[PDB]
Amino acid sequence: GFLDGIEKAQEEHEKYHNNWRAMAEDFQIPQVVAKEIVAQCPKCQVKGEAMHGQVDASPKTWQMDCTHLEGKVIIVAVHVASGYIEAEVLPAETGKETAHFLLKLAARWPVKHLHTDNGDNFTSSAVQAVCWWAQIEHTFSVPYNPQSHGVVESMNHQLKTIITQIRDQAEKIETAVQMAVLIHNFKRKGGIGGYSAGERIIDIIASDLQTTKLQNQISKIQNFRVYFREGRDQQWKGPATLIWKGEGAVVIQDGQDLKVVPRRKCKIIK
Amino acid sequence: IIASDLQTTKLQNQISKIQNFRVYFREGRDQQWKGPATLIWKGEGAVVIQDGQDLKVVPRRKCKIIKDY
Amino acid sequence: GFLDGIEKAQEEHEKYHNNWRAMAEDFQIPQVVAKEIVAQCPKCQVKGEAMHGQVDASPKTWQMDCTHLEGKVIIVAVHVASGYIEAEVLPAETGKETAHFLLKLAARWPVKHLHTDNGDNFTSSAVQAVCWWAQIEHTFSVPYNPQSHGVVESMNHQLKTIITQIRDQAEKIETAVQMAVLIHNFKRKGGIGGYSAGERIIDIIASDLQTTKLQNQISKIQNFRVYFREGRDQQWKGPATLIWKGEGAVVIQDGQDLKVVPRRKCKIIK
Amino acid sequence: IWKGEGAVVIQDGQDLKVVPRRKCKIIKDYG
Amino acid sequence: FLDGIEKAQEEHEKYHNNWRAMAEDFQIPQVVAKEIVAQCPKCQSPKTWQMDCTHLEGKVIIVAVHVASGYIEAEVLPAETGKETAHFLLKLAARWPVKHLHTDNGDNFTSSAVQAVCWWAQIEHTFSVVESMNHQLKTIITQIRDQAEKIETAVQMAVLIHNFKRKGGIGGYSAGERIIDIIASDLQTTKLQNQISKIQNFRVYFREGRDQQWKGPATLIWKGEGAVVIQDGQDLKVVPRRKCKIIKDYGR
Amino acid sequence: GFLDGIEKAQEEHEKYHNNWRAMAEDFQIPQVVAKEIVAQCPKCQVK
DNA sequence: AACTGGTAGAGATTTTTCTTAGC
DNA sequence: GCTAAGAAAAATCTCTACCA
DNA sequence: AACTGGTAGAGATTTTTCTTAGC
DNA sequence: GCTAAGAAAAATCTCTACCA
Ligand SMILES: O=C(NCc1c(F)cc(F)cc1F)c1cn2c(c(O)c1=O)C(=O)N1[C@H]3CC[C@H](C3)O[C@@H]1C2
Ligand SMILES: O=C(NCc1c(F)cc(F)cc1F)c1cn2c(c(O)c1=O)C(=O)N1[C@H]3CC[C@H](C3)O[C@@H]1C2
Ligand SMILES: [Cl-]
Ligand SMILES: [Cl-]
Ligand SMILES: [Mg+2]
Ligand SMILES: [Mg+2]
Ligand SMILES: [Mg+2]
Ligand SMILES: [Mg+2]
Ligand SMILES: [Zn+2]
Ligand SMILES: [Zn+2]
Ligand SMILES: [Zn+2]
Ligand SMILES: [Zn+2]
Repeated sequence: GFLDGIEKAQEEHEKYHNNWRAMAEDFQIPQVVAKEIVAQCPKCQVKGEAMHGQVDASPKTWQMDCTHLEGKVIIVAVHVASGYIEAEVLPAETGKETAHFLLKLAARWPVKHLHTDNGDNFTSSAVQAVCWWAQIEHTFSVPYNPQSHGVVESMNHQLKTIITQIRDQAEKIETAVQMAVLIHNFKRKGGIGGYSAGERIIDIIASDLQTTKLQNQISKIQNFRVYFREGRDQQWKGPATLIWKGEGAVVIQDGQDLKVVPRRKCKIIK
Repeated sequence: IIASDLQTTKLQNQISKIQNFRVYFREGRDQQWKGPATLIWKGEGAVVIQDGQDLKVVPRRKCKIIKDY
Repeated sequence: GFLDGIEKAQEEHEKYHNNWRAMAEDFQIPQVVAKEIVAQCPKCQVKGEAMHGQVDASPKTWQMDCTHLEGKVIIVAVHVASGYIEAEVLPAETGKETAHFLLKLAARWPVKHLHTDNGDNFTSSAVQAVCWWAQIEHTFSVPYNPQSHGVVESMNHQLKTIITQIRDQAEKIETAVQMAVLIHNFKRKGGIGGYSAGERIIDIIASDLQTTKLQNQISKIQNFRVYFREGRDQQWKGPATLIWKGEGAVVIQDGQDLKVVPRRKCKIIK
Repeated sequence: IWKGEGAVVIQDGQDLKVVPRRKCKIIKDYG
Repeated sequence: FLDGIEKAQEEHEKYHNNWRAMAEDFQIPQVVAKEIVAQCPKCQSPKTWQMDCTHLEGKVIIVAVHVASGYIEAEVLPAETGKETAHFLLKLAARWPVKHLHTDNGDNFTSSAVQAVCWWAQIEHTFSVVESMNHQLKTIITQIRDQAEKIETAVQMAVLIHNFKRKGGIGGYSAGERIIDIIASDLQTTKLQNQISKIQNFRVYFREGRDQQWKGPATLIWKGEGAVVIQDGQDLKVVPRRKCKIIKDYGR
Repeated sequence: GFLDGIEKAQEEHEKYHNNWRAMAEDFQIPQVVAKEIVAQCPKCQVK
């Protein structure tokens, strides 16, 4: 048998910390036992699970960060769904200047969600009062994880490369910062629609407003309710709103949730 | 009387085998690996763990979740 | 036409530094002209070509580097084709101790090619005299490019993880270094043949010697020369040595070069 | 098939090909 | 196939050949030839090292020698305590597979530090070749002494000349080629033994020609693509695969 | 882990001589080790 | 004119092996 | 006795951090 | 119990467009 | 007049460094 091999393998891992293939080959135990012996050791288990996530890309989400260049402090804000950049040079990295930059940005463009890191200027009472008055949801990243806001750190890189390209056409650094913002927003194309960033933010916000008005006018004159049968149990749920009846399935709304149900499990009543 | 205890032990066995997981995470400025903690919520990208009566949010790229057989 | 658009596009790139899609869309020139306008600018051209190379993996090649741990200086050497590790703790990072480590290594295992970085201990007259006496070819990497010796830096990582696993079983750091070398060489399996590193270096060197002796005995009694026709011009080359005649092609040796020629372009003479 | 000084001839899936010496590993592979 | 097995058994009954030669001659697989050797009543170390210390020019030289090949590893010690001997033994066991250590009844070899190292690395220590190796190393050291400044350089240069530059023995091999061939042959033996045990955990019910009934449980030796070799009644025989049933066996 | 389950199932089969599906469901060990426990007993047989 | 990224582990997906019920 | 469904155990494939 | 990597450019490979010779 | 070979120009796909 191999039960004595299981005991000798546990003593061997306690001294030498083998991996599972070494024990499964030298003691001739099955591989599930060797994997369990390794999985019950706390001196091992030093490795993550090797995947990446995906940030939020809603049409009113902004991300914000600070960078340094030639002894100055730049503050960068990016519109995530389009790539649109605003930037400024601060005299100090306090919370007063960050609150004023956020107030001017919220006065110019519609902001509803803001994502930042845990720096001392972004976790401040002045930024808290500005977000309260202008009705913004402020969310913070997991600490010491800059991948949670990857768009604004990538735009830090793009801004610094443009600034080194056009540095000899200006005298100060604030002039070169604003020239780099103009070159990024309007003079570089390529991406989703072949647009620049200014054309893309115009298209995204205009499309948002147009599609809300269109489907308000559609949904205010609707009828033809649908009773449908779904779930693990074959029950029947009540009044659902038919949205679009298609070649193969229908789309219903139930309790402010969108669902796609085929034609065999639904009945339409006028 | 006995049959009710059979049903209670079966239901408690399924409840205990649903969500008994351990988590080894990596956190802080100097990112070291720390001891076992209890999994609470698992979304795509990050997890919420309870360690020493403290709730922490760790990404799924910096933690290992060990199940049971 | 678009020739005036070409002139306006050159002035526009001189001021703003557009990419090629912006100029090709705003001035309606073909894309080859816009790519040429960007390619003649020296303020641009800041990007590599996005590939990787492949290091040498001959059966007698070694790579060497130094690392630091708890205020000490470790020196690591790796056999590249198998993954076999030797390591030591040096009292100083000079050239005398590096020459003595290389002399002991060359006395134990056959070394013919050594690859290092450009540190001050590896570019030294003592290491030069040891490589001269023991007949080793010493090659150095491109400066500030650690990817040229990736095997020894990866083994620096593996050694430090094992040392933190077994640190509480020893008192000093030299003891823990030698215990980590034993655990890496003999207690971890998985890889090319399911081997450990010690089994793999034994298999590689034994296979090298066996295959030289076998093909010496084969080639000392050979005959059946082959005249073949190849090249852009249909000429005929002289005496070539037939090695293996196969179903579809033959393998010949010409001027100590191996070639594979099909049957239609070769004639065998006994 | 044949091991040279700078090249190695192998048969791979009924295809004879020539690889450089620094891109090969020759094992007997007990297993 | 079966003709090869019959000729292999008759030739082993005459001359008692080894299994590598029988497999290469009679063109049978290695597990069958190893079973033919293992069934014979008359037919039933690569990891042993020796250590010693010596003196030269007021220094202490410690020498370890692989016995079956004559392979030398040497060093210069600053003292003769048990901690330095334990460090030399730990470095040696970390570089080569050491299973059995043979020494004499010195003080530094009979120590708690050496005992702790042998406990951790699982070596069998035995107290009682190295005299001949000390004499040979001292002759090479005196032969090349004018090329080195210190004694440590001359010691390691003599170890290199002993291991790779001197040829002798039967075929004219050095000590490094001999130690590599010995350890590689032992590795081939252990891998084949793992395959043999994993195959021999099965069982075979076979049906002979001109019958409908299954015979007794014969042990499977080799399971090919079209044929099956079994051991039954102290006899090795080849059955086609369409008259066989292989089932798992639990007879521990 | 199920290693304490392996030890407890060995004590339980030494008393009552269980089968392998019973031990694999009661002690939550994999089926191969439960079949090996039944195989090593000289009085029982896996079936 | 002759230089160069790699190693090992965590999960996910595909494949092979083993027991048992049905005809 | 033969065949197929089901599940367990093993093998392969893609992706990540760290190495001054 | 409600969190998360991304951006843009350098080459390689596949596809579409345009001129011209042959039947 | 119709059709196909050949080459130029455009479109798509995979892979890399840097962002405290
Ligand atoms: O950055 C280092 N490693 C990290 C790393 C890697 F390993 C592999 C990668 F693909 C990428 C990486 F980022 C690293 C740096 N240096 C040296 C190293 O050996 C070394 O590994 C070294 O010895 N010198 C000497 C020679 C001149 C002076 C002293 O500076 C250099 C600095
Ligand atoms: O390492 C940084 N970037 C590089 C990088 C990246 F951008 C994206 C990646 F996927 C990987 C990367 F390696 C980086 C570090 N820190 C901050 C940054 O904003 C920042 O970008 C920051 O603000 N703080 C404050 C909050 C607490 C204190 C001050 O330390 C942190 C340090
Ligand atoms: Cl942070
Ligand atoms: Cl360097
Ligand atoms: Mg920041
Ligand atoms: Mg940042
Ligand atoms: Mg270095
Ligand atoms: Mg290095
Ligand atoms: Zn462990
Ligand atoms: Zn330019
Ligand atoms: Zn015999
Ligand atoms: Zn029993």
